[PDB]
Amino acid sequence: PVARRKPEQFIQTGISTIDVMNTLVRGQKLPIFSGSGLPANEIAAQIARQATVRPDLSGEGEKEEPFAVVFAAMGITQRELSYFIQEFERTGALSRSVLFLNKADDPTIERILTPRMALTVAEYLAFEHDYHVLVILTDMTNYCEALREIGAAREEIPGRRGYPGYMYTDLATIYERAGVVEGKKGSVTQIPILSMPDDDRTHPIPDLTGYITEGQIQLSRELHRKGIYPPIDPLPSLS
Amino acid sequence: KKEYTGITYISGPLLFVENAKDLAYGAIVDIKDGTGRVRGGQVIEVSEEYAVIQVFEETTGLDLATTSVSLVEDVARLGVSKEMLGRRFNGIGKPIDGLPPITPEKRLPITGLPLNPVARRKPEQFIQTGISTIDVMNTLVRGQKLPIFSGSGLPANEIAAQIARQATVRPDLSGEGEKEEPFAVVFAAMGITQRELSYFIQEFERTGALSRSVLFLNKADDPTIERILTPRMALTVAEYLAFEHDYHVLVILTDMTNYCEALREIGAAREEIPGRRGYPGYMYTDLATIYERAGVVEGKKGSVTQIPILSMPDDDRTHPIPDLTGYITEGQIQLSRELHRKGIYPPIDPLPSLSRLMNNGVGKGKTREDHKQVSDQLYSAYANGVDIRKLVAIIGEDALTENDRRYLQFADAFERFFINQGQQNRSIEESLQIAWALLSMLPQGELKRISKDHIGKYY
Amino acid sequence: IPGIRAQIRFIQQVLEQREREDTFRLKRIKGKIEAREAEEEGG
Amino acid sequence: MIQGVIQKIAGPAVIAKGMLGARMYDICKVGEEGLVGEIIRLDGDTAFVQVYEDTSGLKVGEPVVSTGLPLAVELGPGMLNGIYDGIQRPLERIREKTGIYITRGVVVHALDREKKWAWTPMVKPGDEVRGGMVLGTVPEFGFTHKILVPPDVRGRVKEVKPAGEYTVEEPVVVLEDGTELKMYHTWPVRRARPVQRKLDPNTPFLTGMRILDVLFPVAMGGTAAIPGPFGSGKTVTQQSLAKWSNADVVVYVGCGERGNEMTDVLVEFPELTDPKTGGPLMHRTVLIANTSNMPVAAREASIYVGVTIAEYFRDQGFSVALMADSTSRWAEALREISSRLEEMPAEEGYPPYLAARLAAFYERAGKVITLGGEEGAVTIVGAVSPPGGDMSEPVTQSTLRIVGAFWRLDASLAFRRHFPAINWNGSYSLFTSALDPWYRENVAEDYPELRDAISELLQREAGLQEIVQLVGPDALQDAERLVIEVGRIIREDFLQQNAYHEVDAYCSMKKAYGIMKMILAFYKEAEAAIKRGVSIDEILQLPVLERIGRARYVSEEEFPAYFEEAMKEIQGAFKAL
Amino acid sequence: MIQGVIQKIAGPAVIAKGMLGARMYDICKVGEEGLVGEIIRLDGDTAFVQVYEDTSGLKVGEPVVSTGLPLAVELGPGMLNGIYDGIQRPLERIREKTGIYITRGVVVHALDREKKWAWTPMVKPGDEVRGGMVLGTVPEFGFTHKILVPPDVRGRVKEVKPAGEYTVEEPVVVLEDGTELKMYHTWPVRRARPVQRKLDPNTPFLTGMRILDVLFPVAMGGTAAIPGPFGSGKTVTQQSLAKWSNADVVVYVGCGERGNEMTDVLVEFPELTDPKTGGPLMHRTVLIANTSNMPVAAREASIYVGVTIAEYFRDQGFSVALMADSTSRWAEALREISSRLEEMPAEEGYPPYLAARLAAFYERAGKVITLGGEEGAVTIVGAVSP
Amino acid sequence: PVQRKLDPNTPFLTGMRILDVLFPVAMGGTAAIPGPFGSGKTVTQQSLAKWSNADVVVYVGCGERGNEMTDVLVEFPELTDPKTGGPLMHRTVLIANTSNMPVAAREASIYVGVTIAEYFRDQGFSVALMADSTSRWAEALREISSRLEEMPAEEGYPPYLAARLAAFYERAGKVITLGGEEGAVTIVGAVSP
Ligand SMILES: Nc1ncnc2c1ncn2[C@@H]1O[C@H](COP(=O)(O)OP(=O)(O)O)[C@@H](O)[C@H]1O
Ligand SMILES: Nc1ncnc2c1ncn2[C@@H]1O[C@H](COP(=O)(O)OP(=O)(O)O)[C@@H](O)[C@H]1O
Repeated sequence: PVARRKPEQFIQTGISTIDVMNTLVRGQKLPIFSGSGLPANEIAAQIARQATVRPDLSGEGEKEEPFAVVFAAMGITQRELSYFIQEFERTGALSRSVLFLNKADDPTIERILTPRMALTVAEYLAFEHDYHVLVILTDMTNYCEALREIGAAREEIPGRRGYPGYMYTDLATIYERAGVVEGKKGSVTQIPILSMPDDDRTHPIPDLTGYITEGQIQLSRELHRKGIYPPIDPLPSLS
Repeated sequence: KKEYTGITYISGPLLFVENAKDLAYGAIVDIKDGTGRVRGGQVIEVSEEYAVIQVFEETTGLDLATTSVSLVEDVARLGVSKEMLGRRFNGIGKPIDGLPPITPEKRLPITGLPLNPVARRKPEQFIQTGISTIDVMNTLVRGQKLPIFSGSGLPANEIAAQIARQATVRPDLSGEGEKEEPFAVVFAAMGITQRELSYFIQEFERTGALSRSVLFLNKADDPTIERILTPRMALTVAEYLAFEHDYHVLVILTDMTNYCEALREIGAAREEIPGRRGYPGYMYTDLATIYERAGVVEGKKGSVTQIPILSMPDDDRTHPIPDLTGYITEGQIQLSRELHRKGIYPPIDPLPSLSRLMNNGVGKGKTREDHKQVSDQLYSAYANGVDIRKLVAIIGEDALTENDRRYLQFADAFERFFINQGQQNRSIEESLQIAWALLSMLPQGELKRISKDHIGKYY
Repeated sequence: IPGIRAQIRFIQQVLEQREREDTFRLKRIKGKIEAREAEEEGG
Repeated sequence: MIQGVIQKIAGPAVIAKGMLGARMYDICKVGEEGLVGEIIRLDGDTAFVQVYEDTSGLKVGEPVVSTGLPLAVELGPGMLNGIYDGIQRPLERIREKTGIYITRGVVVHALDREKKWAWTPMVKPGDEVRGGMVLGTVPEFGFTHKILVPPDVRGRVKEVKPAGEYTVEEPVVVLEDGTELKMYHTWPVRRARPVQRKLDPNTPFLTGMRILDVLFPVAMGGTAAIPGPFGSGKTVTQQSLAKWSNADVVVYVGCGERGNEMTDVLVEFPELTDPKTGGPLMHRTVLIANTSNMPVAAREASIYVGVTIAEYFRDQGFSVALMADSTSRWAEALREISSRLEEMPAEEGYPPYLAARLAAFYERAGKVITLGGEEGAVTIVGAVSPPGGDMSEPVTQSTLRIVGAFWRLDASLAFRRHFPAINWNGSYSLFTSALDPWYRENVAEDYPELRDAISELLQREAGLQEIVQLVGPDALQDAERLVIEVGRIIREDFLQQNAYHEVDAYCSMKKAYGIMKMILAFYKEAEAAIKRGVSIDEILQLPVLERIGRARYVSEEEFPAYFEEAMKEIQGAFKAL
Repeated sequence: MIQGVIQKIAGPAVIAKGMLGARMYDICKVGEEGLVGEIIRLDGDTAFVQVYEDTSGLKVGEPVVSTGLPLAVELGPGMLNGIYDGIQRPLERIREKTGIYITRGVVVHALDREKKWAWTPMVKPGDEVRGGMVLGTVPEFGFTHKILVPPDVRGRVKEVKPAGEYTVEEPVVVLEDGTELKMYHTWPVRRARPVQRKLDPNTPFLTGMRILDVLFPVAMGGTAAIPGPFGSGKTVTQQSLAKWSNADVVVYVGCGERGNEMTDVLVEFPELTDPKTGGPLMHRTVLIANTSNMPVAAREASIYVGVTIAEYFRDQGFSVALMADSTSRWAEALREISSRLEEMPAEEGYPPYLAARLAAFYERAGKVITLGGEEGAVTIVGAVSP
Repeated sequence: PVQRKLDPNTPFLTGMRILDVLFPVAMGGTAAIPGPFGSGKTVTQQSLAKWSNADVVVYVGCGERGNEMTDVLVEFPELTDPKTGGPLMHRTVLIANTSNMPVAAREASIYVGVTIAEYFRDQGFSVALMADSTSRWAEALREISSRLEEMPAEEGYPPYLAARLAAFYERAGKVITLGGEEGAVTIVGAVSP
C-alpha cells in the first residue's frame, strides 16, 4: 500500500461525455456496465485507438511519455474476432498495442489464465521503462461463465447463486494492476467492460465488481433505440 | 422354477439380495413370503454382486432368515385379448370381481416401443363433443393427446364425463355411416378417492356404456408403488384394441399427479439427481412414454386419443408437472378458479388453451368455411375484452369512450351466455349460431380479423 | 408500494430457500464419493 | 480386436470388464443383440459403456466388443427426400423390415447400396491433387452433386472410369499412391472439418417474415437464438423457414420433438414448390428427426450429426441452413448420463459442460471459402427451450453471450392470439450494420432510414405505454393519443402474419417495404393534421384507415398498384377534411 | 424372542446387532426398562430400531427383543371415557401410580382387567359365524355395546357361558377348534379393517354451528381440512365441534398440544349434557391427548391409534367422529425420522413418501355396510397448519 | 482479563455539536455509522481523531477499493495534533490491508486491531479505535466458510455472524485495569453496504 501514489493526473479518451461529466482520471480502474445487446464492443474499440494523453495542457515536454493500449477480449465469435482486426488495422494502431484474444470455442482452461497474461504484461511496461498504459479487458461475464466450469469439476461447493465461493478474492487480484507508484511515473488504466444477464445491478457478477471498481457508466436502451451512438447515459453514471 | 435367498437390506420400497446374476434389468420377480403370501417386484439395477428388487407392495414382517425371490418373466409382458371388455383389474391386475381368470391371445411387452414417425399417419378427423370452447375454439380431433389442466375444487372429473358421452364424429361431412363409429373407453385410475370412484362408475351404468370397456383400478389406499406400473398397462391394452381389432378409443387416465408423486419416491430413495423442484430429472422421458403412445397409424383403421387430466397444485403453471406435459402433449385447456366463483359451468377459459392439431380438419367441408376467421376474431375480442376490465378498475368506474364501451359490454356477455352451458348438449351448428351472435354486438369495421365476405354472409 | 413490496420479499426468501436444500443435498453426494472411494483404496 | 463382457448393467449405462486399450468415445456393440455403444470413462480396465438405445433383457456376461472408430456418419450423394435416425439409419428400410416399431438390433446402411449413378469426371488420371479438390460430378436432381477429395488426402491420380452408371461403394478413382477414392467418405463428428479459411458475412439471410426482416434480422453466417415457453410458436417459426427460406438446403433437425410435428412434414411437404426451382420442395431437405419417445442417448447423438451434415453440404459449395429444433432437451439428455456416473454438477444440476459442448457447436461457420474455392455459408438459428420461463436459468443464458442476434419470444403476447409475435423490447440483433450495403443496392437506396424511423416510434412508444397504465389513456391529450394509436396499428398490422393463412405468409422485401412507407406517411400527415386544427378522433374513424388495415392481404401482383392507389388517396384525404 | 444388542444411538434412533430374522416393523422392547419401538430398516443382522421415548441414558449392550408382532391396540369394550394417549397406555393408571410426571418406561396394561360386566350371549353352541359377528351384548353406558368376533377367525362353537358377572380376560366363547375366542382382540394399527361395501354418502352430518354448516356442509362420511395460520380458530373450533354433535362417539386425538390445551377438554366435559340421549358427555369420548414435549416420535404412533379405534367402533353400527386435529405434527414426525435414516429429502425436507401414508389416513373414513350388515360411518375432519 | 467492567456514565467528547449534544455515545460507548460513499463520510473520521477526547488513535479498517485506502495513508501524516502541535502520526497506529491481500489475512484483520487496542488500553490511557469496512469484514468470513464445507445460512454470510461480530464489540466500555486505573475503548462502527 505505501508504495502507491495517489492519483492526480488526467487522461483524455477521445470520446466526449466520459471525459466531460465523469472523467477517467489517470491510474484508474472503472468499468462500463453494458446491457445484453447494447453495443459494447464498438464503444470499446473506439476508446481503444482514440486515446492520447495530452500532457501539454499541464506543461512539460511532449514526448517524455508514450501510450500503450493493451487489449484482451475473450469469448469472441469468428464474427467478433474480425470486427476488431478490421478496425484495428484500419488506420492502424496495432503498431502501439498488444493483442491477446482467446477465441470463443478455445479451451476453457486457458481462458482463466488469459487476462492475467495481458495484465502482467502490462506491468513490464510501466515499471521497467515507464509508459502509460491502458489495459482494456472485456466481457467478464465470460470470465465467470468459464470460471465456474473449472471449479465445478476440480471440486468445491459453489456458494451463493453459483459463482464459486472464492470469487471475491479471485476477482480482486485481477484489478490490482493499477495506480501509480511513487517515483515511478507510468501506470495502468483498467476499463473492463462486461454485460449482465439479468439486466440489473443486483446479479453478483457485476455487483461484486461495484465494490472494488469505482464507478459505473451504464448504457441504456433509451438512447440506443432512438439511434444515437455510443449511448452512454448521463445520470446513472458517475466515477 | 427357482428361488433365491441372500437378503441384506430392506428399507423403504427398495429391496436387496445378492449373488443373483441372471435376471435382467426389468424383470418381474417375486417375493414369496416366509408365510404364504406372494408379492411381485422389479429388477431395476443389477450388478455383478447384488441387485435392486422393487417391491410392488407394502412390506411387512419380512425376514433375514427365509424369503424367496423368483423369476417370473424375463421382461414384463401382460396378456391381452379382446375377451375382456367388462372387467376390473387392480394395479398389476389380477382380475377383481369374483369372475374367472383371463385368457391371453398374445403377450405383449409393457414398455412397448415407440412409434416410428414414418409410421404415423396424418391426423385429421374432427369430432363433435359439445361444450363450446372446445368445439369452436380449440376443437378435439381424433388423435390429439390433450390434457385438461385442472385445479382441485374445480370439478375435474365431471367435465370429463360429458366427453365420454357425446363424442361422435360427423358422418355427413365425410361419406360413411354412423354404424362405422360407436365408441370405446379404457379408463384407468392411479390412486383416486372412493367417492370419485362411484361417481365415475354410475355414469357408465347409466348410459349402459359400462361394458365394451375396461377400467383398471387402483384407489389411493392400495400400495404406493404400483402407481408406476399401472398407466402403461392400460395403454398397452390400448394398442391391442386399437391396432388389430379396429376401434376408436378414448382413454381416460384421470389424474397423473399421483403418478409423479410415487415416481419421485424411487428416485431419490436410490440416488439420482434432482433437476428442478426435486422431481427426478429424468422425468421427461418417463412422461414421454405414457403420453406418446397414441395417434393414428398409417393406412390403418382405429384411433387412440388420450385425455388425461392433470391436477397440479394451486393454479400455478410452473409446478413442474404440468410443465413438462406441456411440451409433451399438444396443447391443453385450463379450468380456472378464475371463472368458478361466478358459477358458470363447466368453466374453461379460452385464454390459455391452444390445441395444436386444429388447422387440419376444419372448415374445408369439415365445418362451415367460417371457422378459421371466426375463432381468431372471437378469441381476440375477448382478449381485448378483459384487458379493459383492468384499465377500467383503475381510472374510474368507466371513463371509456363509446367505442370502447361496446367492448366491456361484451365481457360479461361472453363469459355468461356462451361459455356457460347446461348439461344440454350442443351441436356444431347451433354453437356457431351463438358465436356469431356475440360477434354481432360489436359494430362492423371493428372486426378486422374477419374478412369482408364472411362477415356479411351471416351478419 | 408497501404491498407489492410485500410480495417481492416473499419471492426472495423462497427463491433463496430453494438453494439451501440444493447445497445440503449436494453435500451429501460428496460424502458418498469419498466414503465410496475410500474403499476403492481397498485392503 | 478388443473384447470383454458385461460386468454391471443398470440404467442406460453399463460397466463392462476385461478391457483395455480403449479410446475415448468409441462405438461398440453390446449384448447378443448388438446395440451401438460409446466409451465414456475408464477405470483400470473396466469401462463405462454408454449404450445408445434402450435396455431391458440383459444378463451379466454377454459380448462387449469394440472396433475402435469413434462415431461418424458416412456422407455421399443421395440423402435428400429421406429421414434419418440418430446414427443416420433410413427408417424406410427399417419400417420395411419391422412393421411399425422402432426395434433394437438393427443394422442397415446409411446411403443405399443399390442405386448406381451417372458419372462424370473432371481431372484426367496422372495428375496431382491435394485435400478437398473436386473430382467428379454426379448429377442429382436440380443440384449438381460434386465429390471431393476427403480432407487430408493428397497425391496423384492413376485412372478414372469414364461416364456410365456406377455403384456407391465402387472405387472410381485410383491413385499412384495405392489409395482409392470411392464415392462417399466417412468423416467423424467430434472433429470439425476445416475449410480454406474463415471470412466475414454480409449477405442477408432472407426469410420473408416481416418481423424477421425489417426489425431484427440475420447475417448469413448468422447465429441467433429463439426461445419461448411451451406454447409459444417455437416450432412453427421454424416451419416457415423450412418452406420459405432462401437457400440451397434446409436441414431441419429436431431432437425431442414429437412425431406429429415431424410427420406432418412428410405429407405436406411433397406437394409444394421451392423458390429456387419449381420442383417438389422436398429436395432441399434433411430431417434427422429423433423424437422424444426414442432412446435416451440418441438425443445426444442427433445434433452433432446434423452439424456435420451442415458442413458436408457447405463443402460441396452450396448454402446450408441448419436449424436445430429444441436443443435444450439435449442438455437434459446429457445430464441424464451424468447422474448415473456420478459427476457432481453445477447449478440447476446441469453437469458442468454446458459451455464446453455448447460453445464449440455454435461457432461453426458462415461465408467461408472452401478448399474448392466456393462461397460456403452455415446458417444456424438455434431453438432452445427453457423449462420455466425464467430466462435467468443457466442453459438458456449461456446462449446469449456466445452468439449474436438474440430474438426473444414473449409469452404473454402470444396468449392473446398473434404470432409470431415477439417482444421487440426484449429482442436485439447485432447483425444490422453490416447488412447495409446489400440492402441499399438490392432493395431501395433509402431503406435503412425509413426503417429507423419505424423503430423511432416503436421503441419509443413504451414511453407513453407506461404513462397509460399510470393514469389511463385519459388525460393524455393529442400528440399523445396520436402515437399510441399509430403504433397500435403498427403491430396490429405490421407484425403478425400466419403460417396458415393461405397466402400472405411470405413476402418479398419490396412488398413489405411498401407497406411500411404508407404508415410513415400516415404518421406524417397526421402530425400535420392535429397541428393544423382538426383531430385524430375522427381520423381513426375515417374509412381510409381500414384500407391501410386489410392492406397486407393482397398479393404481389396487385401490390404495386394497390399501393399506388393509396398513394393518391392520402394527400386528398387529409387536405379535404 | 430373538436377542441382540446396540450399535449406535442417535437422538431417538437406535440400531442393533445380533438380530437375524427380525421381522419388519414390530413391537420391539429394547432398553432395560423397556421402550417398545418399531422396526423400520432391517439391515443385515443389524436391526434399525425406533423408540418412542426419551432415550436419555442407555449404555451399549442391552437386550433387544421382539414379539414378532406389529404395534397394536387391544380393542373391545371398556373404551369410552379415559385417556390412552399415543402409545396407548391409559394415563389414568400411570397418573395414579407415579405422581406428577411421566416416568418413562413404566409398563402397564391398557384396557382394564378388574371391572366386572354383565354378559348376554346371543348365539348358541355349534352354530355358524363369519368373522365379525356379535357374540354378546354388554352394558356399556347408554349403549348397546357389542362384542364383535375378530375378522379372519371363524369356527363352530363348543360352548358359550350363560349370563353372569365377568372380566374381559376370561374366555367367554370357546370355538370348536379349541380356540379360546377371547372378548377383545388385537389388530395392528397399520392397515385398516375390511368391510362389506362402502356406501355413498348422502345423509348430512351436521354440526349445528351455523356458518360452517349451512353454507359449506360436509357429507356424512367425507373429509375436509382446516388449514390456517396460527392465531385463529383452530384449537377451539374443534372443541365446539366436539361438544355438539350429530353422531355418537367422539374419538379425539390431538397431538403435541399443550398441557392446558386439552386439560380444559377433560375437566369441563363431565358437565355438559349429550343432546342425543342426555347424560354426561364422557360417555362418548376417547382421549388420546399428547403432551407437546412428549417423545418426539410418538406422535406418529398416536394418530394411527385413533383412526383404528374409530373403525372398530364403527363396525358396531354407530357414527364416529374422529377429528384428530393438527396433521402438521405428524409431519414433523416423519421429518425427523428421515433425517436419522439418512435419505435425500424432497421439497422442504419432508420425505417424499408423504402422501404415502397421508393418503391413507384420509382414506379409511366413509360410510359402509359391514360384516354384521350394519350401517356406520367414521368421519374425519382434519386440521393442518403450515 | 480485566477486573470490573463498570457502568457507562462517563461522557465522551468529540466536540461536534450534533455529535454529543443530541446523540452522545458515552465513553466506552459503541456506535455505528453507515454512509454511502461519494458523500463525504471520511471527513468525520478525520476530524474524529483530530479532536477526540482520548489520546491514542488506532484506525484500522481493511480492504477498501484501492485508491481510497491510500488516501488514508497520505492525509494522515499531513494532519497535526491540535493539542501539542506535535505531528499527528506520533500517537497513532495504523493497520491496513487492501482487498487483494491474502484471505485469512483479512479475516484476522479486525481482531488484530481489537487486541492491540486492549494492550494500550491496559496501560491506563484512554484510546480511540476506529474501524471501517465492517460490511466488508464479513466477506472474508464468507470466503473462509466457502473453503470449509459448512453450510451457509441466512442470506449468505455463515452463522457466527452473531457472535464473532458480537465479541468484536464486547471488549470495551469502562474497564478498570489490574493496574487500578481507567481506560477507554470506544469503537465506532463503520459499515456500508
Ligand atoms: N404463424 C402462425 N399463424 C397462426 N397460428 C399460429 C402461428 N404460429 C403459431 N400459431 C398458433 O399457435 C400455436 C403455437 O405453436 P406451437 O406449435 O404450440 O409451438 P411450440 O409448442 O413449439 O412453442 C401454433 O400451434 C398455432 O396454433
Ligand atoms: N375468531 C375468534 N374470535 C374471537 N376469539 C377467538 C376466535 N377464535 C378463537 N378465539 C380465541 O382465540 C384463542 C386461540 O386459539 P385458537 O384460535 O383456537 O387456536 P391457535 O391460537 O392455536 O391458532 C381461542 O382459544 C379463543 O379464545
